[PDB]
Amino acid sequence: AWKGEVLANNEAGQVTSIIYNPGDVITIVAAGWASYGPTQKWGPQGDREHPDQGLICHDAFCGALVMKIGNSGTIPVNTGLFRWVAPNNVQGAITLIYNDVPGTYGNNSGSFSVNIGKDQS
Amino acid sequence: AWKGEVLANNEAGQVTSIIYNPGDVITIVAAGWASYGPTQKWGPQGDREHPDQGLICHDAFCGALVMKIGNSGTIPVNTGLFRWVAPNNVQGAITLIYNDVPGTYGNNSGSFSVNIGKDQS
Amino acid sequence: AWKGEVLANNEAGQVTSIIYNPGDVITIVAAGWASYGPTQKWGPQGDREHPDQGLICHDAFCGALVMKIGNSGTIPVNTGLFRWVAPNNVQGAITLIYNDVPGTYGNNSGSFSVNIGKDQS
Amino acid sequence: AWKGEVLANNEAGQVTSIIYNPGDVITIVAAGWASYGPTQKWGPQGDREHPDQGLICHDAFCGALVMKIGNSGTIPVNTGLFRWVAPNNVQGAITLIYNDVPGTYGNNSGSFSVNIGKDQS
Ligand SMILES: [Ca+2]
Ligand SMILES: [Ca+2]
Ligand SMILES: [Ca+2]
Ligand SMILES: [Ca+2]
Repeated sequence: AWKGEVLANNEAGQVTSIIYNPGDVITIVAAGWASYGPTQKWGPQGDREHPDQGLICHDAFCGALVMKIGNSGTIPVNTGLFRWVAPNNVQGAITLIYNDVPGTYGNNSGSFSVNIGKDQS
Repeated sequence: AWKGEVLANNEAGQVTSIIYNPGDVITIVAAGWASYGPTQKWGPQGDREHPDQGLICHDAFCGALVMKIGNSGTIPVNTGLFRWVAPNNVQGAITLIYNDVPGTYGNNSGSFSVNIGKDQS
Repeated sequence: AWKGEVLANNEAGQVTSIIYNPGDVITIVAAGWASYGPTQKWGPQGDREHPDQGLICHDAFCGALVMKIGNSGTIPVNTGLFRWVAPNNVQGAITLIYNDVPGTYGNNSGSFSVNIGKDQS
Repeated sequence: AWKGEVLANNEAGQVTSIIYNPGDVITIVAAGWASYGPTQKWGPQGDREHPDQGLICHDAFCGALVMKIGNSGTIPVNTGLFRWVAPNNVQGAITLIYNDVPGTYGNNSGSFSVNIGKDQS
């Protein structure tokens, strides 16, 4: 299992120790408070009122937690995933990333604390 | 395992099928959007800017998800719990509840979708 | 989880730290060598050639590992149980017992090493 | 998870659907009766009285269940493995095999029924 922090201003994302392999079932729980610029902060589902202006993940709100598995496209994580299996052909290291517009991470603040484990399968 | 919705306006809380027994390890993931009255909605961590005016759980924000186990006091759940063990002497059915002030649930809206499972132990 | 030895000559059985609760899923693996009297020894499935002359469990061979859950009747364990759920209304402490005829345990020898854990549910 | 039979006369072994990956925790439970030639049958720990005359696994008795993971050497399974982690650098498909001397499998009989699952990690 892995536990760590994902900083909102880390555009490259936070690599974890988790390698997702075919057939794996995983659980993720994410908590905490972060911002994509404003003084306000949002949880790992992000800001439901803010328009998408070029987010790295168009399937989650700005300020949400997302991930990549190997070199997949971004996949929403939000508050977490319960006993989840990846789409076919998706495998490799899990990288966690705050959802913002590329080039605009410098004014971000806060972080999410995230646990990831593999479940029985 | 249990999956279901917890309505923000349900003051009695949502009983689940999960009975927490001594030694159990559990995982909860909660998602969604709810309000304790305002037109805005918040995720399962609630509204970090709103003062506590007599919440059923003083250890979580207004609008957060909390629980009771048997007839315990309220315990914060927020976005979820990862491979969690209860305090000594806490056991019984898990009831999930939206954190608001007693008597003020009528103007609440939305709900959280919640998964709960028992982990290996 | 519990790990321990079950002595072949222990007529009362070996109490474990595992309380089986409704809905629990458990796994048991048992290993080792024991005898109900002869110089030979047998593994946890017992002696497939020996007649049942009044065994505590008529659904397993003499010399097999069996169990009780609370005050249930005996249930075969043999080499183990994989992600197993008990019958309806069966619950309580797990006691492991070598299968022999009551009153005839004094000439028994050896033991089984046994792991028991609860699985995800 | 995988469930299947491992025939005692199958010299090449039984390939399973389980690919053991770095960091995986697995559980195996094996049951049943088989023989390496004699009319008698033994359980998955094999025959503790028979000399090793060139077995594929010198760390288990003749007639025991063993495995390979990818192209590893043989590893004893016996009655099973509880929440087990492989040695460093061992990975790949799990193949289950009856322990006998190469070239002598033709007079073998019976089989073991085996479950393998991945555990939480
Ligand atoms: Ca920004
Ligand atoms: Ca309200
Ligand atoms: Ca005896
Ligand atoms: Ca043979």
